[PDB]
Amino acid sequence: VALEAVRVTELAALASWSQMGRGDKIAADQAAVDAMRKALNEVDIDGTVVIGEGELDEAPMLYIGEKVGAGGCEVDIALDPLEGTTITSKGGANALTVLAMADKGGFLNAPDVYMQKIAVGGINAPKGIVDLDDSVTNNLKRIAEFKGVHMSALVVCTMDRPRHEHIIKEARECGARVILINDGDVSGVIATATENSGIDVYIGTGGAPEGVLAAAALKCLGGQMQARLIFNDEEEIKRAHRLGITDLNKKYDIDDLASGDIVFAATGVTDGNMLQGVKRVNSTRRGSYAVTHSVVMRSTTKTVRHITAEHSFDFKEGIEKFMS
Amino acid sequence: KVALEAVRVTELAALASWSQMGRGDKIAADQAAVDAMRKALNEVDIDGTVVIGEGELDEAPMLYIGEKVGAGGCEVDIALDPLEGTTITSKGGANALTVLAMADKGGFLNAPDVYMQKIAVGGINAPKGIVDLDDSVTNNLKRIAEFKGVHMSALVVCTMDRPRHEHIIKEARECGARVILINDGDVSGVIATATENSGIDVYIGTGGAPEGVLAAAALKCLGGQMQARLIFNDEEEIKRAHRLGITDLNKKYDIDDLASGDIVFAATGVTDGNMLQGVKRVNSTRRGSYAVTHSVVMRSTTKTVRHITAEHSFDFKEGIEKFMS
Amino acid sequence: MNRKVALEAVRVTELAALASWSQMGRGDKIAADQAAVDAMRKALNEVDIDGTVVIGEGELDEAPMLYIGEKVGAGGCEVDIALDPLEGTTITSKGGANALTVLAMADKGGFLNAPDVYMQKIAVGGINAPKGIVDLDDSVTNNLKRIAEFKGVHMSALVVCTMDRPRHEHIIKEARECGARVILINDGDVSGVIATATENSGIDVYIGTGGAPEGVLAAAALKCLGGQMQARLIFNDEEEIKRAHRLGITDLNKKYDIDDLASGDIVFAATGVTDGNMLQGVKRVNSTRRGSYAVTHSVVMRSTTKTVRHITAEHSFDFKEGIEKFMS
Amino acid sequence: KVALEAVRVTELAALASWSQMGRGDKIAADQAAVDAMRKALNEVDIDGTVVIGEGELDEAPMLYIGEKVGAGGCEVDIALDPLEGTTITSKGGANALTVLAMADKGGFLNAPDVYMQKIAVGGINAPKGIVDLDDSVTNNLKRIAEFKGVHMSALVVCTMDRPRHEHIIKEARECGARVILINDGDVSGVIATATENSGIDVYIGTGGAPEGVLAAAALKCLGGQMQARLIFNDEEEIKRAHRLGITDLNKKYDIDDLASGDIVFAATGVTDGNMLQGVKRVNSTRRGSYAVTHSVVMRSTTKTVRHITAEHSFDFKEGIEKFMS
Ligand SMILES: O=P(O)(O)OC[C@H]1O[C@](O)(CO)[C@@H](O)[C@@H]1O
Ligand SMILES: [Mn+2]
Ligand SMILES: [Mn+2]
Ligand SMILES: [Mn+2]
Ligand SMILES: [Mn+2]
Ligand SMILES: [Mn+2]
Ligand SMILES: [Mn+2]
Repeated sequence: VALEAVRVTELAALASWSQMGRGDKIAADQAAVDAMRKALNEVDIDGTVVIGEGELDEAPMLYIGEKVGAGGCEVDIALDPLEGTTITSKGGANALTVLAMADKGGFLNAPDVYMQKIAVGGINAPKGIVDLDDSVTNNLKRIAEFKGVHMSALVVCTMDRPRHEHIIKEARECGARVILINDGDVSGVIATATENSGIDVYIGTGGAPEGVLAAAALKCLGGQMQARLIFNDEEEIKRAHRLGITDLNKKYDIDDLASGDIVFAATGVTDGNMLQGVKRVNSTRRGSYAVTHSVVMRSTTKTVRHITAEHSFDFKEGIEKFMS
Repeated sequence: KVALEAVRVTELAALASWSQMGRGDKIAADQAAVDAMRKALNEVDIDGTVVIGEGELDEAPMLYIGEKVGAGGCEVDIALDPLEGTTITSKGGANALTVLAMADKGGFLNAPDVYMQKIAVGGINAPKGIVDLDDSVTNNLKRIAEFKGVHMSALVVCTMDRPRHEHIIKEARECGARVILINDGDVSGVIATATENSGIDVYIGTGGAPEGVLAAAALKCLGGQMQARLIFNDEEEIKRAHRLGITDLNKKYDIDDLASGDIVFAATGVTDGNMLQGVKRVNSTRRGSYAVTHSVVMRSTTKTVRHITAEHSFDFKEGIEKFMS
Repeated sequence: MNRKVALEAVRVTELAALASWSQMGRGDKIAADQAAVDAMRKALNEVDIDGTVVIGEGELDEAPMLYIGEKVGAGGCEVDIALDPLEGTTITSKGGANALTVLAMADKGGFLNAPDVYMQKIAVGGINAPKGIVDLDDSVTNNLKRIAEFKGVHMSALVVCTMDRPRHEHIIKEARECGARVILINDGDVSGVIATATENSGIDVYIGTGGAPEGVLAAAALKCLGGQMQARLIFNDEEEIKRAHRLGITDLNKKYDIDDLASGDIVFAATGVTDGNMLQGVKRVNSTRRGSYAVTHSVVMRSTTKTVRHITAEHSFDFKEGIEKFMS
Repeated sequence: KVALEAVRVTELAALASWSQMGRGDKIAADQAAVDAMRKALNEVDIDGTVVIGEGELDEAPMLYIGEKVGAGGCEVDIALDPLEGTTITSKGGANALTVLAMADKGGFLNAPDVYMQKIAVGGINAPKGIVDLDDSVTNNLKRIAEFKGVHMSALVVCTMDRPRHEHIIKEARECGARVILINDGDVSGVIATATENSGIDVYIGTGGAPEGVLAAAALKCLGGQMQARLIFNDEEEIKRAHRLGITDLNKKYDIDDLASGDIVFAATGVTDGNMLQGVKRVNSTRRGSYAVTHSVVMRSTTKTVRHITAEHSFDFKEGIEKFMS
């Protein structure tokens, strides 16, 4: 039941794209959530949303604990109908629609709080190539020697945020190159394991669900990632305690975020550093269509599929027919 | 419900066929693909009857006409070829494919395994009637060139390199058209007419009827026109055809008459062709060694077409024959 | 002019792009521009042209330059050469999108001689777009429905691109109120404008105000790809109108057609430094068949022959040394 | 240095050949390629001497051995094939190329047009002596399989489908290697060993000597090893080797012996093949209709490889024969 996930993320990405460049992040997310639930309920799984649009009193669709699917195997479901709602409204880089499946319990069940992350790709990388509590340069050195390149050849990716100034500055003292994304650290983490992405390491603090989703994909591509939750509120801490978290400062390896039999699928909404975005295409051959660029992958078989889909459409009509 | 899941079958049949590439052994090629395909197809959630396959249950033990396949689901008719181009693959020539098509019951033309005249052109907007087998090559190419908005000498016509086609090749060439020949693979050659950047505008030729119905099914999804006529040389062949309900022995079949209803079509390239790229061995830093497959899966109802590049893990320090069933 | 003058120009943009890339993500916009200028000036002096620079980089402290009037090659035809060693020094310094290295050539006089002022830009691609489809004096909504009708699509399918700058809030609001989609780039309106005529850029229209040398450079490409563009220089102060008058410009508010920006026999070459909406950026590749290399992606195109070439280059390098051994 | 402008010479040669693709007229294919490549070669700022071409003067009027070509520049030796695969192009088959290589004087084995034994493998790191014409096929492959880090059953060996290779095929298959056959074009077939994702690891075969030198000029830029040996069957064949200086008739040439020094290599694809995509007609509305060519150009000294996809405006309402002289 892996391949079907890609039509879910495909339809959600087409819905997001009808709202790209509209300046309305509410309407982009709403379009995506609508398309994702409609499509997800025609998938033969008994899915339980463990990461999604929020918890029930905030999100009427795709909330934590909602059961989804038409019936089938029992699966834990980690969604983000639109990763990059603000990116999409702006037309910026790195927006995605994401869907990951695991056996029940396979995903870290953590609140939607911030998370420190470090990640690197490679098939043959020892767990321990990256350590959150080590220095950037000692992390970069271990990585530069595993890859066989001078440290200054490494390209490090992080988000353009003040909280990242010390990472940016420390990696830059010993020669490494550090490129900045405005948003999209699901894409930024997975790029470390994506051919020709041009990114070797991702370092930074972003949302916790977004980190689990990326860890799911890195679990299928090969690579390492360590993560720590960060709490600001005291209801965040009570939220965590309720979920069974006793150690607020626990480090998580990539296996602690996503273990066992993982299916991951994603579709580009905009051009980013991992997937290409949805495009309008004309042709005399088949008329006009929207192209989507997707990836579905599986941790057991290590198989990765790259899917380019042609979806017929007549753009003489309003674009908002790509909403469901 | 089960469309994308069809690619995994043609992928496994193609890796199986590929391990037999250039081995000189057309039988081992065909057997590896049939085994991979039947193993993979029984593990798809359909209730499938094979209507086009490896043979009748007499001649072929596996994937025979009438065989039930699938793990359980909705009733579908199955049109398959585990390995289109067994000889191609044994030699590593162009255009070998593994093919799998599925329709509603009765969607596929039920014809005996006789020869079949084919003429195919691609284009979503091509009018039915743009090609006719009773009309001449020149007048067919004439209308096609007009429809495509090109001088007729820009048209590229594909046919097989066969003595039986010798007059096709000269007639098309008198009036300026370019005519290229493939050594085998008229499933790929017909489908190439509606494949982007194939470089092939028209297919004209005679070959197997199963191969004709499979190519018609892909063209019904990609948009295009095709006309076919069954060819009878024998009296058993004509008895054969009466019992399948055929009465007009030189009927001309349209695309709609070859494949109709809710068609899904899947193919994976075995060797490089004019429609799909073949299986290749790849090394990388990031994931080590894998085989890459290139596949296409498409659906007539939605007109959605998917191009799938798959990375299947493997260590080639072992033999290559560890991609079989 | 001749046939030597085309495909060799990509060698220039490729060496500048490699030098810029060794400075990608270092946070030093000065060092990046310096590497690009030095590499480009060294490679450009291996190109059989008696070139005169008519368009330089940006500022004299922002890096050195190939200055307006400098003479390069010195062994060939009387060529005006417009060039940007690193378009996107800030972009490159932080690894953002749309950074390019650009070289354009013309017959003497073929480029618009303007000062380095801002310029209003309106661009669309399509080789059948009739001059007149975009007019700066028309409203945004009225250019967009003129473009939607010529593209045979509903207005809400168009993608308008512009820079995330306050001076563009009005173009953004006015284009979104009648249904159009407006995407934003942080920088890079050479890439942004040329995008309108790059297959699968996803960009239908560019509308925005930016540097005038950038506009001419974009125009030289659009002239080669088929497209329309109209431009108007913009002047804030008198000490900067004087610059215009010194250069022969009398009508401060002239609208410039794409012919006026770039005319006659045009050659355009560009190489991507970072990934953008026109060109992929430089990447490190590992392989066993040829070891390690850096891959560049470039385009070179001619206005007289309409010929466009997309060039993927493999340059070997040992990534066991510093990355700083790509500078020149 | 004019090195990259080589590309447009092979591009024009290729557009002219393509206009004869699938016409069953190989002379007309060859002629169109010969004027197209001679006319545009004369715009290149070189002073070139054809050391390898489409004939001697008393056999070939144009691009004959020794002819002075160019418009003035650095003295250079010129190794041409205006169309590699004249019969291929005539029938639309795989692997037709146009080829142009430059070198400092004396850089190319000034070889007479005779048959040439060949064995070639790709890879920047292969030691000279990885392949040797006198070793057995099973011993060469074991060595290559070792160097490429795979089981010999994973290797893909290429060779022409010619009886003279009955025994190459059989011996290589007998210890498990995979052998794929091409109908023609052993320039593309040899270079393919070093082309990324070609699918071919080793070429072993006997074909024309000039085609061997052109290939080795490309392997010299991509990284590889190649042995060649001239073969003679006529006393007239041996006289041509004697006229051209050659004393040792059974010499084994190394790659450096076929091509040495500052080498530029340019090729454009005519038809799809195992090294380059062929010319295609394209219709967009953004730029109208065009022909797309696919070329590669490399230099021995810098090791830089450039892949070049070119768009050539053309009106296909007009006959296709404007892409000529
Ligand atoms: O000040 P910014 O935003 O870095 O823009 C610099 C650009 O302006 C110019 O100086 C003139 O447009 C350009 O050459 C340069 O690329
Ligand atoms: Mn989201
Ligand atoms: Mn979030
Ligand atoms: Mn078969
Ligand atoms: Mn058959
Ligand atoms: Mn600049
Ligand atoms: Mn020849």
